[PDB]
Amino acid sequence: IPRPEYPRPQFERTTWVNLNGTWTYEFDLDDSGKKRNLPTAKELSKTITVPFCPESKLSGVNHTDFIKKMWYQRSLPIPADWSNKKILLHFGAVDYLAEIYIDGRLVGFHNGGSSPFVIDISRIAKPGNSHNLVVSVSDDAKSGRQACGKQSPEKNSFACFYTRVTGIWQTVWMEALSPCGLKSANTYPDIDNNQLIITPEFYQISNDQTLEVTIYDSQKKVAQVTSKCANGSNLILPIKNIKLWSPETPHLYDISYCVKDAKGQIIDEVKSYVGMRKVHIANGKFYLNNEPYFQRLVMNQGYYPDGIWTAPTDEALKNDILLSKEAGFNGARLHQKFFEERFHYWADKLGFITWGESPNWGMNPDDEVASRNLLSEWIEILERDRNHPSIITWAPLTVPLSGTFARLVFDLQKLTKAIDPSRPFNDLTGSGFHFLTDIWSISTYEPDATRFALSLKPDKNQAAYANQPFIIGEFGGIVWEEDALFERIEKLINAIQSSGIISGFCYTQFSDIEQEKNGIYTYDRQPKFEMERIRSIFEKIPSRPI
Ligand SMILES: [Mg+2]
Ligand SMILES: [Mg+2]
Ligand SMILES: [Mg+2]
Ligand SMILES: [Mg+2]
Ligand SMILES: [Mg+2]
Ligand SMILES: [Mg+2]
Ligand SMILES: [Mg+2]
Ligand SMILES: [Mg+2]
Ligand SMILES: [Mg+2]
Ligand SMILES: [Mg+2]
Ligand SMILES: [Mg+2]
Ligand SMILES: [Mg+2]
Ligand SMILES: [Mg+2]
Ligand SMILES: [Mg+2]
Ligand SMILES: [Mg+2]
Ligand SMILES: [Mg+2]
Ligand SMILES: [Mg+2]
Ligand SMILES: [Mg+2]
Ligand SMILES: [Mg+2]
Ligand SMILES: [Mg+2]
Ligand SMILES: [Mg+2]
Ligand SMILES: [Mg+2]
Ligand code: NA
Ligand code: NA
Ligand code: NA
Ligand code: NA
Ligand code: NA
Ligand code: NA
Ligand code: NA
Ligand code: NA
Ligand code: NA
Repeated sequence: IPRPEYPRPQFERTTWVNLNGTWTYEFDLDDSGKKRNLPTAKELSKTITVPFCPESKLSGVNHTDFIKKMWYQRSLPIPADWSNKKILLHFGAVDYLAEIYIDGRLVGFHNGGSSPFVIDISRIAKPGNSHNLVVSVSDDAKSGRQACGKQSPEKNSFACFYTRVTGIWQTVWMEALSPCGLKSANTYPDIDNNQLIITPEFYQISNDQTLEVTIYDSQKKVAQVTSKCANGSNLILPIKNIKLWSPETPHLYDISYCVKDAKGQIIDEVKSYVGMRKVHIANGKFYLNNEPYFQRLVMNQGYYPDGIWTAPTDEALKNDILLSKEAGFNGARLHQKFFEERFHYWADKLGFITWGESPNWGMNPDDEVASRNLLSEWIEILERDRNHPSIITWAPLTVPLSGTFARLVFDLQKLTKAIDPSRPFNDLTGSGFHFLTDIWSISTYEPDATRFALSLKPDKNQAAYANQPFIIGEFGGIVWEEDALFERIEKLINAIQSSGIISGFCYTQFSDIEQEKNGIYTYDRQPKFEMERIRSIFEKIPSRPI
């Protein structure tokens, strides 16, 4: 079974099934599948390896041309000892519109090709029996309604656009739990008050139901509290001598969640973790844990030669972060894609700061329906990723290459502040223009290093300018297939270093991708250059100044 690992490792139960592996599929050229009763089909015409999209080699299908409509199918065995449980069916992502059938009946649907969804099958699922699961998939970027990221709008890859991703591109899985279990737990690290706040949510709360929370440093229990179950009520976990999370020291505390019925019997157990860290802007600087922090970022566009949007293995996700740090970067912009959850896990574990962004390219910037679609995907991703210490900035919009766009800029700023005030917000990347931002990013690919140094200033005449930390969001981009190359990159880093007013940078980019040969690494993650040299250049500006 491919990608067998637990797909939600910051909220982990043991009672799950991985549904990756061999499914059946069909392309539906004339959109006739419903006429041909595909929802009651027990086997479709061909086979595919989920969770790899059909454009991928790892799917075994390798069909890169446009796929407008397709169908997936497999048998869904429900384990016998899931008796009388709540049973959830989870899809990480399906591009773009998914309609879910069980035993031929429509049980759910999801609009948004990059965001997770869940179907409560508690009422339909018959433990110790097998159902027929059929998934209908639509994908039509030409509509202008879809957030596509870097997926090519042309048949072939060209310029900065790459291979498409249709259908199921993340792990499909099921879990069973108490009807009265823990739906979620938001973690709020508060380093100024030496404590962790937890806000729980339960599916249902019975007679005298309690939740017990224990915090661990390794095996050492450092905090514990019990409470009577109430949605949205605060549990306070005091932590003396907090071990702070940073890229340089990625310390995590373990959490156990224990839900008990009126008899003190355990009905639900969940495992989690947290990184005790604080991020805020003040006085023109960016602060990690109440001290300045210099961001040494590389642009990561999250493409893999054999899996396209899908990492071939857990190891390939982890390895992108290790290769990023070996090049001297302390973090990445996660660009034009919602990354897989386990990527944020390895960023949490290995020590790596990230910007969470969106695949906003490929939407018609005059279509309010495109705006409507991105707002809901964005909410789903904030819900999915809000507990990750590695994410230290949200940046949901890159300018594309008519106030609908300006309206969406302000709506995402207000929505994101309301959902998550813990992280700085960057309203707009890829230009020098801002509407309302915590972060003053600019983009400069000026090849001449004298002209480059002079481009290194914010436009303070813009109404939005309010002494925000100044970040070079995009620079470099040097195309390659040596000493000459190293000089060029070193000249840019020294100009940034000499500036005295810059809070961080992001180098374009981590790896080559198809025709774009502007990575530090090849597309198959091989060094292009003497790594000792690369690292000594990109590491020159320290994480912690002076
Ligand atoms: Mg997995
Ligand atoms: Mg589970
Ligand atoms: Mg894939
Ligand atoms: Mg999926
Ligand atoms: Mg989806
Ligand atoms: Mg069915
Ligand atoms: Mg579109
Ligand atoms: Mg969308
Ligand atoms: Mg596509
Ligand atoms: Mg697939
Ligand atoms: Mg690969
Ligand atoms: Mg995995
Ligand atoms: Mg995406
Ligand atoms: Mg991350
Ligand atoms: Mg959209
Ligand atoms: Mg930032
Ligand atoms: Mg943005
Ligand atoms: Mg709009
Ligand atoms: Mg950008
Ligand atoms: Mg901009
Ligand atoms: Mg960049
Ligand atoms: Mg190299
Ligand atoms: Na996964
Ligand atoms: Na889900
Ligand atoms: Na979907
Ligand atoms: Na993309
Ligand atoms: Na982006
Ligand atoms: Na994001
Ligand atoms: Na974006
Ligand atoms: Na962005
Ligand atoms: Na915005």
